[PDB]
Amino acid sequence: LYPEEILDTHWELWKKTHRKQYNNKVDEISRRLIWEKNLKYISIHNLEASLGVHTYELAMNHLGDMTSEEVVQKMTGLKVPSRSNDTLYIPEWRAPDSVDYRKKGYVTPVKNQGQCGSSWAFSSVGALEGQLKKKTGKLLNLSPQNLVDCVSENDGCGGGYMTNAFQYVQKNRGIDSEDAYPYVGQEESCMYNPTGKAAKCRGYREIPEGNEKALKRAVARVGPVSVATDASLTSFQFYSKGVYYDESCNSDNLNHAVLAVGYGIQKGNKHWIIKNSWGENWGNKGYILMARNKNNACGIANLASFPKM
Amino acid sequence: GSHMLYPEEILDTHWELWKKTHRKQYNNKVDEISRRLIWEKNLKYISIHNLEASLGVHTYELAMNHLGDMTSEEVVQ
Ligand SMILES: [Cl-]
Ligand code: NA
Repeated sequence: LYPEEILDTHWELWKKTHRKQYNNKVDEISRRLIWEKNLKYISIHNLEASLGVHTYELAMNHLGDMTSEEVVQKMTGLKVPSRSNDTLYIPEWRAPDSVDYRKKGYVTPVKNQGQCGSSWAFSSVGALEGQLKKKTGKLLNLSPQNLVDCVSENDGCGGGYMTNAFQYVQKNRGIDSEDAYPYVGQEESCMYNPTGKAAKCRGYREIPEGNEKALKRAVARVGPVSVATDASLTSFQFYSKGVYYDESCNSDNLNHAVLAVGYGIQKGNKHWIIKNSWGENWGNKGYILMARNKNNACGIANLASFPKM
Repeated sequence: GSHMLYPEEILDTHWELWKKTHRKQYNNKVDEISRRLIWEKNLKYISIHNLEASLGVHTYELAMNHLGDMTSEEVVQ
């Protein structure tokens, strides 16, 4: 396995566009070969898609020189946790056929968590941003760094979960804006006082586990909902467009937190509209459509919650 | 049968300034006076809401904005 010289100019361009640097020629070569293997995978997968094997396309992106395991290790951050009546979401049973809170002005720009296991914080923040819009009419970027640094029941860039974050915000009576408390991609000391109160209220509700119909109802009724997924597959790492569905996605291997901002159907494939935090160069300008009502694909309804306070 | 509540003289300048910033025009004096009273009621609402927030009742504050001279009902009247 040597690199393919025909790609030399494309490798140089790829490095420049994604601000990639390497410590030494040996690392650069190893990273180039990972990239060429990912490219070949993307090519074959898209051929299979052109033949109806898959409902979605892949594309190269800024993660191209990484393995799938490396992506999970460095840029996810969901740690799985306790389910009681006082945090249980109880719907009030006709939801619309499709919802897209992006178009209603409830969804801020796509963010980039970088190499910090903080997707739990970005997921929490997105849900909080939706509820703030619902209650005030104003859309503002809120602060994931506030959560990474200050949710002591979570582990900062080493991971966490969303309900701990919501509980922190409830105890703290709010969260800072991103402007007041900006993201740095590494854990620092909390800007503020140790967390007071013993929690008067939980501050969040949870979707019954695995229930996609309850999740749809909650998205329609409440707003964007924090969710978890298995993001360990290469097919996820290079998702580009279409409706994502991969039978190797393991609903018992949740490892990444994202945000359901809607649901619908595209070309006859039902989906969830999912906001990621890998920047806009991933997926479809930062989004992935994930299969809906295909037996809880990727565990999308296994760890779903939203803030309520 | 002759009144209700009245515009507060102390906000006259703020009202003039609010109209300019949000590019507000009114068909006539009655229209303007009516909208000023909605705006004053909304200010009171915001103040009391924010008082509540300072007491931990809410996790968010409100602010006067360009929709300030409209009722709640007029979100999509
Ligand atoms: Cl806004
Ligand atoms: Na910080």
